[PDB]
Amino acid sequence: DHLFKVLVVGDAAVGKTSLVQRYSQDSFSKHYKSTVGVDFALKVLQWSDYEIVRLQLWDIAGLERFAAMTRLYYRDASACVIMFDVTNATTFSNSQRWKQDLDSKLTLPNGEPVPCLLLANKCSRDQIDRFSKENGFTGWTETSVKENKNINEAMRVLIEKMMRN
Amino acid sequence: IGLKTLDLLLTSGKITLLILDEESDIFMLIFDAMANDEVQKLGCKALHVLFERVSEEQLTEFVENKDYMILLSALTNFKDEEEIVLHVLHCLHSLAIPCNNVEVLMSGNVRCYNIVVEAMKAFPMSERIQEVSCCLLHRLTLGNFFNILVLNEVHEFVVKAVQQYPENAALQISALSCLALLTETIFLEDKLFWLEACYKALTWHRKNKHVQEAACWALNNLLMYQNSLHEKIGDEDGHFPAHREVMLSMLMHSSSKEVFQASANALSTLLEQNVNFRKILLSKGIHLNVLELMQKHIHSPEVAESGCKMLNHLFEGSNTSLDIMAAVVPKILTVMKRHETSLPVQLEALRAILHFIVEFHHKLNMVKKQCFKNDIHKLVLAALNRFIGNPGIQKCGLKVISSIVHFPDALEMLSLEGAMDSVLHTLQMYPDDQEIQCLGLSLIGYLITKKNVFIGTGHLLAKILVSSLYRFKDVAEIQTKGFQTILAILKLSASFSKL
Amino acid sequence: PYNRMKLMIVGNTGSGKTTLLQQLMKMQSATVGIDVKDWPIQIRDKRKRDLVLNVWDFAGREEFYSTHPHFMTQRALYLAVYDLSKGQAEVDAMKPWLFNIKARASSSPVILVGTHLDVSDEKQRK
Ligand SMILES: Nc1nc2c(ncn2[C@@H]2O[C@H](COP(=O)(O)OP(=O)(O)O)[C@@H](O)[C@H]2O)c(=O)[nH]1
Repeated sequence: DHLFKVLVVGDAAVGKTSLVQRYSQDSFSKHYKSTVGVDFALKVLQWSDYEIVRLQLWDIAGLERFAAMTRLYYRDASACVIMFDVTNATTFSNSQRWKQDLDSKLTLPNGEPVPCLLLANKCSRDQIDRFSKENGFTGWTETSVKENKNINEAMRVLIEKMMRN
Repeated sequence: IGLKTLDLLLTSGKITLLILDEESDIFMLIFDAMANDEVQKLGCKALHVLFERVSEEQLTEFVENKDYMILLSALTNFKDEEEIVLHVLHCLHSLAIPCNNVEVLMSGNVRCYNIVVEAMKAFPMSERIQEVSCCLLHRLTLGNFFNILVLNEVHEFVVKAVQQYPENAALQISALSCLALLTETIFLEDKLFWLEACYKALTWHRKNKHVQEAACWALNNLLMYQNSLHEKIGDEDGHFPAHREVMLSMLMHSSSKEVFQASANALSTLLEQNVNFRKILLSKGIHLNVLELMQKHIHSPEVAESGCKMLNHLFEGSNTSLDIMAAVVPKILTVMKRHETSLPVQLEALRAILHFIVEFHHKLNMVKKQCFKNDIHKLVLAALNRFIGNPGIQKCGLKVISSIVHFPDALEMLSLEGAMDSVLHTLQMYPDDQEIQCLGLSLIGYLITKKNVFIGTGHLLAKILVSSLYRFKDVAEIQTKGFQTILAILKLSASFSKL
Repeated sequence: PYNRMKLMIVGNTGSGKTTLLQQLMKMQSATVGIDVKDWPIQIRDKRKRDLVLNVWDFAGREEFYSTHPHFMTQRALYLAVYDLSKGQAEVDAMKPWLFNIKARASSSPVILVGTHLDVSDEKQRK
């Protein structure tokens, strides 16, 4: 039995709740709306026999991007994911801003930054390759929120990467 | 000019201690200074700055003299003067710190009328004056708060103050704490604005522990005394989404036990109010989460009690899986074991265990064996044996044992621990209660062994059985259980019939 | 260090013990039993540590004399207020007090403060 907390960050109106409802409540696409406040979801994964892991997904509201991101959101947080809409370079710049803020406001018992996943929602991989190699993130994966084509494999890879540490 | 120079000098700091260590009685100087109106305001009312350090008895003498002088001068000159009224009120705040002086300040309810008038007229749209007066309101709360009309007036004033200045932490803490205490007082329209203020307090002050604790305490106490608006909270439009805010506050400030207690009590009252919120918090993953929080906070009994109350009100009326059982029951067992003397913690843990305990068969057998290996029987027997009062824990313990007995391995450990003597003693001390008698009479036949009636000795058994059956002769269930128990006993030894 | 001491004021009735205590420290029909008070004396100089004299104003009427020696102890200072308007019999009247003071506290300061001198003559004083 183990507990982990994953913080989902990104821009606004980019389906931040879409990925977490597809991953936990098994709902894809649907109407896209704005997130009033921080919301929570529970995921249960049977990664190994007699070893059950629980995941708490926190999908932080991106409306307060200019606001000072409180360290209490990231306090005791174990893992993170960055999700950006692939139809705007402004979303890419926002994801850069979130990654920089996280690198400025995160700590670990070992001191190394928590694993990060660059998720391209609502699917130009060559353009993203430069930042994939430059930012030093754990991995990069594209997916579509409406189709849920690659969310499961990406999250499984992220959980395995976390359990490697 | 002397007062002005003294006031600007005392802003430097590290000199007020030197001034108080003088010999010319600067206190008496300021008292003798005051009908100038410009004076006293000129004095800068640094009496409050001095009242920061004045020693309580010296402060009480200061209280008689200052109440007289300040009340008269302040009322006139300051009814016309924001600074004078503010300074007099904050000096009264510094003066009212000792617990003995509150009755002095309420000798003729002059302080209450003064603060009410100041809130009404002195500061219609002023922040610092309202903050000081509201701090007075919070400080002036005790067992002597049965001032009905004054209570209504001050409640209206503080509520108006919250809706007119919700962006500062000076008001929200004191206002919401006094608001909770006074709503507990008076409740023996308003609710919409009250929860609006509470929701704004939770949302706009997420980083301040005290504001969140006070606001969720106010929400809890209001919902406790007002159950009609349980449907007025929710994610649907027209309802304040306070449940997520309470959870978020609890999680950000898990290091603080006070916010945990207040938030857990608040959402426990909310869950008891309406059952629709249950199975939604479970979907949010809070049960094992609050279990982890109690694991972090184990040195205190209040945090464990509040968490057990949350579990009791969260898992009521629902059925979980074996994984949830294996993840929940050991934590509650550890919490009960570490806290063996606290009556509320034991009662809440027993209630939670009772409400939660009752391919697939093998897994459940494994869960039962793990629970048995966690020394559940010893803990529950110790809890219900050491604490012979508070019959509720007795009912919970008998129910838990009744659920325990039909486990695969229950009989041997139950007999070794000596549960039978505990059951017999419980029946002896509670002759008149019905549920205890029914549960005990059903249980006795279940845990009876040949050792308990060895060599024909079983007189307390017969005495208790006959007494229980005779006292409740018309209750069909009690008689049925008693006669089944008697037949079970006779199946072992026939000599018992003689007894 | 502990700056605390008991001060005892004794004498016959009408001597002026209560009035003397009021004058020094700052409806006196009688002082029934013993009046216990605390005298906070912080000398104006900060060098002198603040004393708290435990004042025990004793009765003057003879009905209370039986229980007085139980509360007379060492580690205390004694006053001996004697009226001057009465004449010279006050000296005789204070002998029982001095006897009990000596019996209970052999080594303790004794101060004899003749009061009500505003009416007394110098021959009586001598
Ligand atoms: N002769 C005289 N007596 C005074 C004067 N002022 C006060 N007294 C009396 O002195 C008494 C105090 O003596 P005290 O030792 O307290 O007597 P006790 O109360 O009987 O033990 C008071 O009861 C006063 O009535 C004064 O100016 N002249």
